[PDB]
This record gives sequence, structure tokens and C-alpha cells, in this order.
Amino acid sequence: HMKEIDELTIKEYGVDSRILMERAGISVVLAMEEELGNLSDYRFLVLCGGGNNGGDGFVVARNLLGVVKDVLVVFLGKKKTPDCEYNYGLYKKFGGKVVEQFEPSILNEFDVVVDAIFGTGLRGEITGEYAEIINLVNKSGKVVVSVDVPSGIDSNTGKVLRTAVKADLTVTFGVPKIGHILFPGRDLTGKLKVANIGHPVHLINSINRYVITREMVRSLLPERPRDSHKGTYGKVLIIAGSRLYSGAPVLSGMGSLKVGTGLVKLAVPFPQNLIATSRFPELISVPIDTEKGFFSLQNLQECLELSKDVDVVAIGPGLGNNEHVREFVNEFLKTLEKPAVIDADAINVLDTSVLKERKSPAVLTPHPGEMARLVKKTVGDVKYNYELAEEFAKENDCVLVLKSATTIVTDGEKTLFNITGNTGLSKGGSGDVLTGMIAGFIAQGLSPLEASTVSVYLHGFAAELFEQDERGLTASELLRLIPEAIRRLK
Amino acid sequence: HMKEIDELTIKEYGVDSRILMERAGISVVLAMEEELGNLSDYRFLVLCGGGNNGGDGFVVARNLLGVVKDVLVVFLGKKKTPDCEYNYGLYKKFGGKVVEQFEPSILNEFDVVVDAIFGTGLRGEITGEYAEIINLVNKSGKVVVSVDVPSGIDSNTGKVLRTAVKADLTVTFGVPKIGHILFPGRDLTGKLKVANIGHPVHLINSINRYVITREMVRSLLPERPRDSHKGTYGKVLIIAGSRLYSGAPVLSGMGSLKVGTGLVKLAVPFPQNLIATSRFPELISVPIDTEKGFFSLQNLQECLELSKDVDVVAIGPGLGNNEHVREFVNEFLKTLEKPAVIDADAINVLDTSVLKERKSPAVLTPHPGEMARLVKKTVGDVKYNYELAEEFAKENDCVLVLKSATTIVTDGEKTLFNITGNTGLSKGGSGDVLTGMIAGFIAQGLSPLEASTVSVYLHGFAAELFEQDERGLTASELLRLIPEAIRRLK
Amino acid sequence: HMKEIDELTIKEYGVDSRILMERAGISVVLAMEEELGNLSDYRFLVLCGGGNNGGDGFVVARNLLGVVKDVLVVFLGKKKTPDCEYNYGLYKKFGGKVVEQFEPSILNEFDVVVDAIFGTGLRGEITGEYAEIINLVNKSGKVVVSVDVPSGIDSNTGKVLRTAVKADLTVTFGVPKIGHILFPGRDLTGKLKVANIGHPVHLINSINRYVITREMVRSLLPERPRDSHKGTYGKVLIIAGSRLYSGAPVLSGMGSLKVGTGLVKLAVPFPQNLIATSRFPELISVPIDTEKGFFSLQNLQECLELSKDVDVVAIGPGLGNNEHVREFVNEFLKTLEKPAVIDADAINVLDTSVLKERKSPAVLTPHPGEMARLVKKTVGDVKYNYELAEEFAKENDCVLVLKSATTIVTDGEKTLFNITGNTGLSKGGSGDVLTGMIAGFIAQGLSPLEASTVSVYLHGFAAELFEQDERGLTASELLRLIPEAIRRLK
Amino acid sequence: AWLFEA
Amino acid sequence: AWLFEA
Amino acid sequence: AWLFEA
Amino acid sequence: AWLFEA
Ligand SMILES: Nc1ncnc2c1ncn2[C@@H]1O[C@H](COP(=O)(O)OP(=O)(O)OC[C@H]2O[C@@H](O)[C@H](O)[C@@H]2O)[C@@H](O)[C@H]1O
Ligand SMILES: Nc1ncnc2c1ncn2[C@@H]1O[C@H](COP(=O)(O)OP(=O)(O)OC[C@H]2O[C@@H](O)[C@H](O)[C@@H]2O)[C@@H](O)[C@H]1O
Ligand SMILES: Nc1ncnc2c1ncn2[C@@H]1O[C@H](COP(=O)(O)OP(=O)(O)OC[C@H]2O[C@@H](O)[C@H](O)[C@@H]2O)[C@@H](O)[C@H]1O
Ligand SMILES: Nc1ncnc2c1ncn2[C@@H]1O[C@H](COP(=O)(O)OP(=O)(O)OC[C@H]2O[C@@H](O)[C@H](O)[C@@H]2O)[C@@H](O)[C@H]1O
Ligand SMILES: Nc1ncnc2c1ncn2[C@@H]1O[C@H](COP(=O)(O)OP(=O)(O)OC[C@H]2O[C@@H](O)[C@H](O)[C@@H]2O)[C@@H](O)[C@H]1O
Ligand SMILES: Nc1ncnc2c1ncn2[C@@H]1O[C@H](COP(=O)(O)OP(=O)(O)OC[C@H]2O[C@@H](O)[C@H](O)[C@@H]2O)[C@@H](O)[C@H]1O
Ligand SMILES: Nc1ncnc2c1ncn2[C@@H]1O[C@H](COP(=O)(O)OP(=O)(O)OC[C@H]2O[C@@H](O)[C@H](O)[C@@H]2O)[C@@H](O)[C@H]1O
Ligand SMILES: Nc1ncnc2c1ncn2[C@@H]1O[C@H](COP(=O)(O)OP(=O)(O)OC[C@H]2O[C@@H](O)[C@H](O)[C@@H]2O)[C@@H](O)[C@H]1O
Ligand SMILES: Nc1ncnc2c1ncn2[C@@H]1O[C@H](COP(=O)(O)OP(=O)(O)OC[C@H]2O[C@@H](O)[C@H](O)[C@@H]2O)[C@@H](O)[C@H]1O
Ligand SMILES: [K+]
Ligand SMILES: [K+]
Ligand SMILES: [K+]
Ligand SMILES: [Mg+2]
Ligand SMILES: [Mg+2]
Ligand SMILES: [Mg+2]
Repeated sequence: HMKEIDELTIKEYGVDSRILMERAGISVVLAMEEELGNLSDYRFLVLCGGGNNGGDGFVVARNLLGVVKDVLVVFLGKKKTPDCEYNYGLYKKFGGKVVEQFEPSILNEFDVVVDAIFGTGLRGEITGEYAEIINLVNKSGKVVVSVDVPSGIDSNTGKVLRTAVKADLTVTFGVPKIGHILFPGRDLTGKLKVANIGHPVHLINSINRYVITREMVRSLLPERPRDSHKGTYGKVLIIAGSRLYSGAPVLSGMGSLKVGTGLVKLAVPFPQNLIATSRFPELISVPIDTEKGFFSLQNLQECLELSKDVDVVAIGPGLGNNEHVREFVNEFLKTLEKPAVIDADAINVLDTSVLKERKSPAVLTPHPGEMARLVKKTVGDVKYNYELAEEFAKENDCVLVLKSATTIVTDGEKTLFNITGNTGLSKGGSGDVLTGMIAGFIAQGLSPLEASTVSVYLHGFAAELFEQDERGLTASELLRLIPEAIRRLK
Repeated sequence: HMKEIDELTIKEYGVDSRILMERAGISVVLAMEEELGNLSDYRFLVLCGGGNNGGDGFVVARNLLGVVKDVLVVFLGKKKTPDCEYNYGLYKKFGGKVVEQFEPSILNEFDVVVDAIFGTGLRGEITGEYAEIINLVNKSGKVVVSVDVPSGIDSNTGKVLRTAVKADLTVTFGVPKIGHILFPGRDLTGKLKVANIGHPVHLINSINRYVITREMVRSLLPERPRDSHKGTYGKVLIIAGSRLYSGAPVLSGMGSLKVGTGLVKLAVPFPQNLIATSRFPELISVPIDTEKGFFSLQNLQECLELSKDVDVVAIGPGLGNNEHVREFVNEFLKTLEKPAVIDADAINVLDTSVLKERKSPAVLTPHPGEMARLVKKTVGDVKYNYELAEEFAKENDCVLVLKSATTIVTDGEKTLFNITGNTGLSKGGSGDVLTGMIAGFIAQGLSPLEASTVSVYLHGFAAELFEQDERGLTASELLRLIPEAIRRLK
Repeated sequence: HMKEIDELTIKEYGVDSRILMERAGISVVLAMEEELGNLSDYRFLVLCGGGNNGGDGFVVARNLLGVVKDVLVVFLGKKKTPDCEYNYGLYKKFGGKVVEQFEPSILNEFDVVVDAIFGTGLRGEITGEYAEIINLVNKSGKVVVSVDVPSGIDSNTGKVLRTAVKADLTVTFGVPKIGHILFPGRDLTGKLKVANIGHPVHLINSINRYVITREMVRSLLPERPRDSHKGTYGKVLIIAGSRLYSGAPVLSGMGSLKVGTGLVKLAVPFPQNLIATSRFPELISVPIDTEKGFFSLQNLQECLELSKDVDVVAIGPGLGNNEHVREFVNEFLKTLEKPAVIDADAINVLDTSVLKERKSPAVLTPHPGEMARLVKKTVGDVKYNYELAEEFAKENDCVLVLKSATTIVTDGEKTLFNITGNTGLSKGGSGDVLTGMIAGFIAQGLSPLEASTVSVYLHGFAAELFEQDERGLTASELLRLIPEAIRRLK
Repeated sequence: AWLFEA
Repeated sequence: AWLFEA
Repeated sequence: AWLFEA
Repeated sequence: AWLFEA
């Protein structure tokens, strides 16, 4: 946490706590200027709690004095921490006006609300006057700037503690908090600026949960040496589809090809295999003879043979979920000595003992419905639960990619959060594409974790490049957009 | 070789060897100016061996004296050839500084390294101080300009003799050397300029191995007379595909159509034939009835009949490689009295006695894996081995197109090198497209050699026109880009 | 001084001295970023004295740690003030490198020098290692950023104390110092940024010596109501010229007209009066009959009559300086009950008892040569001596406009510094134009002080608008440019 | 304008 | 870049 | 074109 | 500039 980071900076490095608070407040002023333009025309209402969030707010208020049209502080706390007390004292010596009573109509006479009520010190549900003021701010239509985290967001989870401020702009200190990255918190944060307030870079860099950034993805993209051939770029087998679900294999296979993979082979029940090469003749789509249109133990030996001459196997999209599919998936994965990307129906039937016993690596790519079924919990218990995802990945020796508007990627030691993408991905097929992308990057030589990190970012970024309204995006268009995402990343 | 060309120019034509060396060095100066802009702001470190490469370097150094910020020569040789001795003498009479000891830190005080250590006179592995200096230059991050060939590249093969200079710019004299054209040499050359230093044009034009250029391809493109019809532009049969590999026929067939061929007919096992016309209804895709999804002797007579009414036959993509395919391919080619383009699995099963006995011509289009299997050698023995390719083409009376980042095209008398293309072609299907292109151009009236020359160039150039990141290029996009490559060539 | 302002902010307002020092250093970092772009590519050498200037330097250095290519502090002091000691301690706890010995060659390995040696605490001449380091920095060709004032400039006078740093960029705190505004200090400052480091606005606004700014001049420009006529905009008489100096009246008269004055009348010896209306027929140029081509007591009564019907009289340009001119000027000014703008030769002959006895106001507009003669001192004693100018204005009840590259305007209570203009004004006639401008603005209703403030600024700004090289600017072109300066001010 | 005057 | 990451 | 081919 | 002055 930042809490350790502040403590160490004050207590070991010897930076006065007041210097950190001064730097915090001025960052807020500079950030607002960058967003609003010249501040001198605006009237500011600063809502200060009795903690250090509020102390940061007093610094903001004091620094606007004499330079803007009007500043008023509403002090909502009871007691004040020492630094809040000190900065309150300064605000008042500088000529500032504080009131401790909030009237519904005071929003009327101001243009900007600075929300310095609660930061990382929030504990428990917000009620009483705190709640009523937050609710009035949210109904006011004013520009809202939140200091550190919008008041009411739990900064460790992104959950709303009964009510919370909806900000246009949030200025946070040092590092983003998990609460800005996970929803609903991500939504209520608005535009996020991360301010440097003087922590040693070494401490800032020691945080073990990160946002996946463009620079990180750029440095992981594999090299394309000119003297190369398709084998340079790896071979993927995708075991997918059924008589019910004939489209999934095609989207996965192209997903691998669009990220630069050299050779992609599908194993799909006949005649559904013919669908892939009618759409994309660059694919190899091997026909698998099945009794009733679904993979079963009858196909185990053929699939292991096909596996020998590839670098990675993806399994699951469109397989169906019946007992014979379950038997096949689990015996295949138990015997396969190649990295496996396990998705969709292969997750739904997976025996997790199999994962622990495997010597080769695995990535799992569940949405929360699948994760919920896999660990026998409710969707609400697993959704955005990064600590559960970490425990799962660590216990089963895998990489877990837990899909949602913010995607979590973890191997149990390191956890990354993806924030690219939009609601155009909220449509059948988009998951199938990501599976192929991950397998592809593994085939090109990236680690399972690296392959997942690059893929989730690029997959969301390709969606953002869609030229028309995002709700009309389909998986086939997403595929077309991948090579543009790649170019824009470089 | 240039060696004969220099000798003849001095000894028969009577050009003083010193005049050639003066022209060489000044070309290097002019080339650097064209790349760097004004030279006067730069400091130059010139590394000179004791040979004529180094002598060229002394001319460079002498000609920068008084005109740039600083010049230093590090003389690394022991003895000096007469012309090197003469130019060293001039450099010193002109006021130039030479040192014979190299300190790791001297790179610090210079902006540009001129690499005149070894040219075509390199023999054997580079070791000792030579190696250490080359390794320091490569770690320095300075701009590197190599005189003739980067020191350490064998100019006949493109191989690195233990270590070699990585140049930003190479200035070579008269003609490009094979070592600039084949990898890894091609990579280490950087940007290549070929300087005219006064050889008679007749000698320069008498070199029998060439780079395929845009002007050459433009002059070979066939005519499109306005009063024409599809028969004017030829008919191709493509014998391809199997139940395992249904996409290959489609990519080959369109490859022929996109280069202007009049009629294209595929022979493909039923129902896989239906895949081609679902994607491109302009194709004729004849269903072939097979026992198990692969061509066999049962299909020989039908394929010979289909052959009678076309100008060229391509065979091999996606056929599979089992005994019945082997029997069919070899009996077909033995009986077929039409030009044949032999690719992929038809190569893997080919009995080369068949090629010698054929009266009609043939082009073979192996990648190094296929070439290796065909002559019973390792990939490393055959890769970029143009002399082996020449012997093969001459002994078997064919054209050999040996595919790689630099492709070699030879009929055993004439050999051409293709340098268009990028790593987007390093993906399944790109070979299948080239097969169709070659067959197409043969059908339009170009010789097998000419057809191969135009096709390899245009196929690589189309790949370069891809608008997004090259790694996302697929064969289907490559096809779309062919007619643009053609327009840009004109 | 800022010294009082810092003291009061710490001691009465209660801002910790360390908070001021933190804000100072970070302002320097932000300012450098704004000038240099991204800082991460640069190597910084920070030169720190043992005072609070150096303490500001330690904050700069500490805040670059981990974020730029390299930072080194050279600590040149002996003892450290408490805040310098504290920030040195932080820099070192943050991992920073300090050395206390300076080697001539250390400039080599750095791109930017941060000069935090001496600020406002400079006392006496700089000698010894301090001098040698400043001299090395000045020879280095590196980018120089000075903290507060370039080390070696006396911040109260702008003089160089034996040697001083020549800065590309100076970041000063709160308010500009006199040493940035007067030469040579103005020259050595380079680009000046004034940073807000948290002083109460009330204290910042209480400084009684100011730079004339565009906003100040805009708010003083008089109104032009639409229902107006020439009398609305005042009437000026200019008493000027002689048989020797026929051009001066014309330049003064047009100077009044170009700033919006309604009516301008010249009194000039015949036939030299005819020169004005041949050039600008909008002027009234009254012929004065003189014995020998110079004004004398014979003309006193005519000039007083002409004065009755104007709002302001300018006197002096081109009058000549002989006893009869002296008699006339002094008797005229003693009797004239109108505001007088006294310039040039009227200054040279002025009896200052006359000024004290006058009930009406006066502006005097000497260059340092004239000021020197008027108070019986050397040019070097009076030049840029704002305290002398203030005493003079206060003792003689006038406004003094002491002309130089930085012009001083004072009534003895308030003093303003003008920094517009360039060396194109360093040419005969430019003073004559300013005289007319001042008289004009007085006629339009501005106070003598206000009229002088607006005029010096606009006169310098018009010169800057000259489209070709400034050295070719002449007074006649300057006149043409005045209405453009006025438009650009609005 | 909040941090610097030009 | 010194003060804010986007 | 006289001195250099690209 | 290396070869020709204008
Ligand atoms: N649910 C609640 N209802 C009412 N009051 C609450 C609630 N939760 C916390 N408080 C009160 O809010 C205050 C603590 O909030 P913070 O100001 O967030 O906590 P603190 O640790 O003082 O400051 C951390 C903050 O300072 C800066 O480093 C940064 O802004 C960070 O957010 C205390 O007055 C505490 O009693
Ligand atoms: N980001 C998310 N957040 C919360 N819940 C999620 C998310 N993504 C998925 N879920 C949850 O997972 C649930 C189940 O989804 P799937 O198991 O993928 O089932 P679905 O795709 O709806 O069904 C497959 C389809 O195949 C057809 O034969 C049949 O028509 C069926 O509708 C969802 O309803 C929802 O609860
Ligand atoms: N609002 C959003 N913002 C950003 N990303 C999003 C959003 N909505 C979805 N995504 C992303 O889109 C992808 C959806 O993947 P899946 O949930 O696997 O959904 P889908 O393609 O529908 O799955 C197809 C089939 O496989 C099985 O799960 C099941 O049978 C399902 O029908 C994930 O990367 C997810 O993070
Ligand atoms: N592996 C090696 N290790 C050390 N020294 C070597 C090695 N190989 C060759 N040499 C030395 O390098 C020199 C020969 O190199 P070149 O200068 O390439 O040979 P030469 O034929 O003198 O010159 C041909 C060069 O001159 C110009 O026409 C053009 O630049 C061409 O490259 C001789 O001093 C030779 O002993
Ligand atoms: N430019 C090149 N340079 C060096 N080697 C090359 C090059 N191009 C090809 N090769 C070599 O040829 C080898 C064999 O390639 P192919 O014979 O084409 O085999 P491939 O395409 O990998 O396999 C056909 C595919 O069909 C599917 O049923 C099955 O999944 C198999 O992977 C490569 O691994 C490599 O050694
Ligand atoms: N880095 C590169 N730069 C330039 N050109 C390239 C590069 N990489 C590949 N190419 C070109 O792409 C084409 C690849 O052709 P093939 O090696 O025949 O590969 P492919 O299309 O994968 O072959 C398909 C199938 O046919 C059989 O060889 C085998 O069954 C294979 O899977 C050749 O023209 C080759 O020169
Ligand atoms: N001529 C000189 N030669 C050598 N040393 C000198 C000289 N003049 C002064 N010093 C030394 O320089 C230091 C004082 O310089 P400052 O740092 O300018 O003085 P101080 O008042 O400590 O600080 C004022 C500075 O701090 C900030 O408010 C702002 O940067 C302001 O410039 C002391 O160490 C003093 O002994
Ligand atoms: N900005 C300044 N800084 C320092 N000194 C100045 C400045 N401006 C004027 N001076 C000083 O004033 C001195 C005298 O200037 P004036 O009294 O204006 O004399 P000048 O204009 O040189 O002479 C009038 C001219 O009329 C002609 O009959 C005759 O040819 C004479 O040259 C200058 O040499 C110089 O010392
Ligand atoms: N480098 C400069 N930068 C900015 N302003 C300048 C500069 N040089 C001169 N100026 C301005 O130009 C004007 C010069 O005024 P005067 O010194 O009065 O000079 P000038 O016009 O030459 O005077 C004409 C005549 O009047 C008598 O002083 C004397 O007889 C002189 O010849 C003043 O406003 C001065 O501040
Ligand atoms: K808050
Ligand atoms: K060389
Ligand atoms: K300084
Ligand atoms: Mg899914
Ligand atoms: Mg092939
Ligand atoms: Mg004058």
C-alpha cells in the first residue's frame, strides 16, 4: 500500500509529513488548471474531512486564495489530525473562510467542488450528513475534483461504501489505487491523474500490482528478425468447436494469426472444420471424425499426435459441455506436454487436480461465470476478486486471466490490471479471439504471463480503434483491427 | 567477381590503381554527406586495415581533413599494400593523425566510425584486437559507415566470420556483392549505396548474378492489348488440396487470377473443392472423387484430361504426403506435356528422375526444408547456397526458386536474388500465393525463369504495401495487395 | 524586499521555512521541464552554496533523482544553514551523490548546470574557487539555469560582483528582483520565470517598485467615447527647435498625434517651422520670429499666449543651449500654469529652483547624460540609480523618467521599470518621439505618472514591432508603428 | 498562470 | 512527465 | 543516378 | 558543401 510508502518516506527517509501534504495539495491545483484552463474565473467549494485527505484539501483551498473568484471550505469533520489542523490554521491565517454547516443551496454559488472528505482512510459505510452532502454534490451538475480517491470508494477494492462521489477528475498521489482501477470505482474516478509528491522512486517502483501500460506492452512485443520464416514465429493447435458451435474455432485461429503467429492448425469436428477455411483459407482446419458432433475419448490419440508438432495448444471454445467432452479434455490435458491455453467449455469441465499434476504450463481464461463455477462460488464473490485469483494461480501453478471490463492477469506473484477495451467486446466471440491471441504470443516465445499481458491490452485497444459506434463492433471486425493496434503500439 | 573487374580495369584498360582508390574514398565521403547532411559538425574515427580496404579508408580520412570537426585514423594492420602505403603517406603529408593503438574509451570522442578494416580480402575468422575493436564499435551506439562490405562479412556468401561490423550505411564499389544480399550479411550492411568508381560499363554489366530490380520487373510485365479476351491471358490448372488441407487451392488459384491470368481451374478432392468457390466464385473448382480425401492413381486419367485444355499446371499445395499421393504425382508429371510449377507436397514426394526425363519445362519452388529433403542434406547446408541451387537447376533442366527472406531464382546459367518482402510473409499461405503467381505468368507467355523473377519480386512488394503492422499480414490480404503492387511497378 | 516577505510568511503566517524551500525547488524543476521538454534524457550538474540558495538547489537535485539520466551535486560551501542542511540530508538519504571538489573537466559529462551557489545572500565580490567555477560554467556552452538570481548579480542593483553566471533561464520566487530588471543583471538572467511558492498574495502585492506590464498599460489607456471631438482628446503645445535642430519639433508633434491627442501646435523659429507641415500637414507649426534662430526672452510673451489655450506644454527638443535659451526656458516655466513635459535642452538649462516653485506639475525626461549634468554627478553615479531618481522626484515635486534600456519612471513614492524596446531606439530622434507621447497622454487626461508609464511601454513596444533588423529602425518608422502597438495592447 | 508569471 | 502520469 | 545506385 | 561552393 501507499500507507507503507508514506510511512517509510516520513520515518526512514525523513521527509516532513507537512511537505508531502503541501506537494499533494499543489498537485491538485496544477491538475485542475490543466483540465479547466485558467482558474481565476471559477468559484471553488472545498469539502474537507478531519483526516489527512481533508488536510490535503486545506492546502488546495489555501493555494486558491487571492487567485480565483471565490473559495469556501466546508469542514465536515469533528477532530483534525495534526497535519489537517496545521493546514486549517494556515488557510485561516491566509484569510480563508470556513463553515461547518452545509446548506443544500450552497452548491448554487460555486462552479467547482473539491472533494477532500475521505481518501484511503474511509472505514465502513458513509451515512448521515456525509452521505447527504455527497448526494447533493452528485445531483449538482458542478465540476467535481476528488482528492486522492472519490469519497466513498474503498481504495483497495473499488467498491462503493453505501454512497460515493462521482468525480470528473481525481488526482491521486504516487501510484493509482486498486479502487481507481476496479469498477464501480473506476467509473466514479473520472479522469485520473497520478501526481509525484516526492516519494523515493524506489518505493514507488516496489508495488507488486500494476496497470498494464502501453510502454510495458511495447517492450514485450517480440522481435521480427528479417531472416525468418514461419517456424520462427511458432505453431499453435486449437482444439475447438462442435456441431452446435462452429464459429468459435475460426475466431480463435485468426486471433493467433493476426498477432504474428507462423502456423495455426484447428482440430474441429467434421464437417464444421470446413467453415474455417471457407472464411480464412490461411487456416489449416483438420477434420475430426466424431460419433455425435462432439470431441470424446475416441479423439484423444489423434489430438495428442497433432500436438507433437506444435508449440502451444489452445482448447475449449465451442467444445460443448457433456460427459464425453469432460473425459476427453481432462485426459488430454493430463497427457499433453506442451503449454495449454484453457478456455470456455474446457474450463467448465476441467478437473483442477489435472492442472496441479501437469509439468507443462497453463493459462486459464475464464469470465466470472466460469470462474464462479470453477471454484464453486457465486459470481459476486469472484468478480474483481484479485486476491482469490492470485490464490488460485499460485495453488494450481498457472496464469489466470479473469476477464471483465477490467481484466486481472496473475501468476500468483505478480498481478496486472488491464483497462483498455470498451462495451463493443460485450458480445459473443470476443473471448474466442483473445484465446487465439494468447496462444499465438506463447508460440512466438513469450512467457504465459507475458503473453496474457500483451494480449489483453492489444485486444482491448483494437476494440477502441473501431471507427463506428462501439456497440456495433463484432469479433470479425475486431480481428481486422488487431494489426492496427500493433502498429499504433510502435 | 569484382576482383577480375578491378584487375582488368587496371591492367587492360590502363586505369591507375590509385585513381580507382581515390574515386572509392570520395564516393564514401559523398555518400555520408547524403545520409548525414553537412559533415562539418561531425567527428570521424576511421579504422584502417593494411589492405586496399584500409587504403580506401585513408582516402576518406584525408578528404575529411580541414573540413570536419575532427578526424583520427586508427591503423590496425601490420604491413600496407602499395596503394594503402601511398594514401597513408598522403593523409600524413596532409596533416592527419594516425595512432596504432586502440583504447576502449576512444569511441567516446567521435560521432562516426568509418569501418575500413577488411573488405573482399577477408580470409578466415576475425580474432584478437581486430575482434575486440569490432565488438567495441558494435556496442558504441555511434553511426557506422562501412567501406565496401562490413568488416567480417564474407562477400561471397553473406556469412559472419566469427564477428562482424553492424553498419548503418555501406558504400560498395561497382556492383553489390553477394554478401550484402544474403543474410546475415544483408542485415549487417544497413543501407547500401553502390558507387560508380570508373569501371567500364561493359565489365560492370557482365556479372551473371543479379538483384531483381523494379526496372527489370517493369520491362518483363506482359502486355495487355486492348483487343483481347480471357484466352489471350492463358489458362492454369492447379492440382491441390486434400481433406486435411482445404485452404491451399484457393490461395494458389487467386494468386494466378490477381496477376492477370485469364482462366483458373482447380482440381480438388470433393467436398473440399466447394470451399474455393464459396470464397471466390470467379474460380472453377472441379470436384475430384477420391477414396480417402487424397489424390491417388485413381485420379490420374481425370487430371491428364483436365490438363489438355490449359497452358500450365501447378501441383502440390496441400496435397498431403503419403504413398498414393507420391504415386500419382510422379506418374502425372512423367506424362504431362505442359509446363509444371511443382510446389510443397509435390516436391516432398518428387522422384527427380522424373524431372530429367520430362520434355516440358518445370519450375520448383521449395523452402529450405523442402530443398534439404529433396537433395538429402541439412537445412544449414542448403540455405542461401546459391551454387547448389544452380547445380540442381542445371542437372535437372529446371528453374529453381529457393524461398527465404532473400529468394534465389536460377536456371543454372542465370541467378537472380530477390530482396522485396518482409516478415509478414513468414506465415502459412504465402507460399501457396506465390505458386499461383508463377503459374499465372507462365500462362500469360513469360518463360519459367521470367515468370519466377516477376512473381517473387511482386509477391514481396505486395507484402510491403500492407498498411498495418507486417506481423498481422495474412495471405488473403496479400492477394488484395497484388494489383496495387502491379500498379506501383508502372 | 522579499527578505521581509519570507520572514513574515514564516514567522507571522506560520508557513514552515522547509515548505517554502520545497516549493522553490520544485518550481525550478517545472520551469526547466517547460523550457527543455522532457527532462529524462538530460544529465544535471547542480552547484550548491551553503546558504538557502543552495538549499533550494538540494531540493532540485533530490527531485531529479531517479527521473533523469544523471544528477551530481557539487557542494561549494563550508557551513550549511539549517534548511540547506536538512535538504542535503534528504538528497543523500534519497541516494544522491555529492562531491566537494570541482575539477575543470566535470562540465564535460553534463548537459545542464543548475546554479544554486548564491542568491539574495551574495555579499561582496566573488573570488577564489567560487569565481573559477562560475568562469568555467560561463565557458562551457552548457544550458544554465539559475536559482533565484544568477550567482554574482546583486539582486538590489543589477551589478556584477566581480563575476557572475550567465543563465539561459532564471527562476525567481514571488516577485522579480531589481537585479533581474537593471543591466547588466537583466542580461545575465536570460529568460525569467517568476514562481509562486506560497506567499500570501497580500504581501506579494505590497512591493512598491514594479515592472510595467501589458495589463497595467491596457487598464490605463484612455477611453474613446464615440460622441467625441478633438477637444475631448486635448491640446498640446510643443516649444522646440532652432536653426541648428529643425527635425526635433516634427518628431515630438507626431508623437503626440499618434497616441490619440486631439490638437498639436508647435512653436518653432521661422523658417524651420515650415519643415513640420511639409512632412505632416496635420500639424500646426507656428512661426516664431527670433534674432539668430534660437528662442530668447523676446519670445516669452508669445509663448505664454500660445499656452493659454492648450492643456499641456512640452519644451526642449532641439532648442539649443546658450544663455538666451536658458533665460527664456526658466522664465517661461516659472510663469507657465500648465503641466510641462521638460526634455533635452530645456533640461540642460533648467534651474531646478524653478521646479520647486511651480504650482503646476512637471515631467522630466533626461537620459543619464542629462541627469548627470542636472545633479552635478557622473553618468556612472546616476545610471540605473533608482534611489537617486526617487529622491530627485520627491524633492522637486515632479515625475522623473530616466531613459535607458531599462527606463525608470518615478514620482518619489511609486517607481516603475520599463523593459520593452530594443537597440533600434539607440538612434537620434527616439527621445523626441517619447516627449510628444507623454505630453499627448497628459492632454488626454492621464496623470503625469500614468502618462509616463503608458508612453515608455508603448514607445519600446512599437520599436519591437519593426519588421526588419532593429538597427535600421528610425524615428519616422517608430511613429508609424505606434498605432499598431496600441492595437496589440487591446 | 497559477505557478509562473512570464 | 515529471509531475503527472496520465 | 551517375554516382550511386540505391 | 563538401564538393561544391555555390
Ligand atoms: N465511514 C465513515 N463515516 C464517517 N467518517 C469516517 C468514515 N470513515 C472514515 N471516517 C473519518 O475520515 C477520516 C479519515 O479519512 P482520511 O482523511 O482518508 O484518512 P487518513 O489516513 O487521515 O488520510 C489518508 C489520506 O491522506 C493523504 O495521504 C491522502 O489524501 C490519503 O487519502 C477520519 O476523520 C475518520 O474518522
Ligand atoms: N464480466 C462479467 N461480469 C459478471 N458476470 C459475468 C461476466 N461475464 C460473464 N458473466 C456471468 O456468466 C454467466 C454465464 O455465461 P456463460 O457461461 O458464457 O453462458 P452464455 O454465453 O450465456 O450461454 C452459452 C449459450 O450457448 C447456447 O447453446 C445457449 O443459447 C447459451 O445461451 C452470465 O450470465 C453472467 O452471470
Ligand atoms: N465492457 C467491456 N469492457 C472491456 N472489455 C470487455 C467488456 N465486455 C467484455 N469485455 C471483454 O471481452 C471478452 C469476453 O470474453 P468471454 O466472456 O469469454 O465472452 P465470449 O466471447 O462471449 O465467450 C464465448 C463463449 O465461450 C464461453 O465463455 C461461452 O460458451 C461463451 O458463449 C473478454 O476479454 C472481456 O474482458
Ligand atoms: N581474418 C583475418 N584476420 C586478420 N587479418 C586479416 C584477415 N583476413 C584478411 N586479413 C588482412 O586484411 C587485409 C586484406 O583485406 P582487404 O583490405 O579486404 O583486401 P585487399 O584485396 O587488399 O583489398 C580489397 C578491397 O580494396 C578495394 O578494392 C575494396 O575496398 C576491396 O574491399 C590484409 O592486410 C590481410 O592480411
Ligand atoms: N526460410 C527458411 N529458413 C530455414 N528453414 C526453413 C525456412 N523455411 C522453412 N524452413 C525449414 O523447413 C522446416 C519444415 O517445414 P515444412 O516442411 O513446411 O513443415 P510445416 O509447415 O512446419 O508442417 C506442415 C503442417 O501441416 C500440419 O498437418 C502439421 O500440423 C504441420 O505442422 C522448418 O521447420 C524449417 O526447418
Ligand atoms: N522474413 C521474410 N522476408 C521475405 N520473404 C519471406 C519471409 N518469410 C517468408 N517469406 C516468403 O514467404 C513465402 C513462404 O513460402 P513457403 O515457405 O512455401 O511457406 P507456406 O506458405 O507456409 O507453405 C505452406 C505449406 O506448403 C508446404 O511448404 C508446407 O506444407 C507448408 O505448410 C516464400 O516466398 C518466402 O520467400
Ligand atoms: N562574495 C561571497 N563569496 C563567498 N561566499 C559568499 C559571498 N557572499 C555570500 N556568501 C555566502 O553565500 C551564502 C548566502 O547566500 P544565499 O544562499 O544567497 O543567502 P541566504 O539568505 O542563505 O538565502 C537566500 C536565498 O534563499 C531563498 O530564499 C532564495 O533562493 C534566496 O536567494 C552564505 O553561505 C554566505 O556566506
Ligand atoms: N543610456 C545611456 N547610458 C549611459 N550614458 C548615456 C545614455 N544616454 C546618453 N548617455 C550619455 O550622455 C552623453 C551626452 O549625450 P547628449 O548630451 O545627448 O549629446 P549628443 O546627442 O551626443 O550631442 C548633440 C549633438 O548635436 C550636434 O550639434 C552635435 O554634433 C552633437 O553631437 C553620452 O555621450 C553618454 O555619456
Ligand atoms: N538599447 C535600448 N533599449 C531600449 N530603449 C532604448 C535603447 N536605447 C535607447 N532607448 C530609448 O530611446 C530613447 C532615447 O532618448 P534620448 O536619449 O533623449 O535620445 P535622442 O532621441 O537621441 O535625443 C535627441 C536629442 O535630445 C537631447 O537629449 C540631445 O540633444 C539629443 O541629441 C529613450 O526612450 C531610451 O530609453
Ligand atoms: K476524497
Ligand atoms: K570494411
Ligand atoms: K543562484
Ligand atoms: Mg468465452
Ligand atoms: Mg509451401
Ligand atoms: Mg533627448
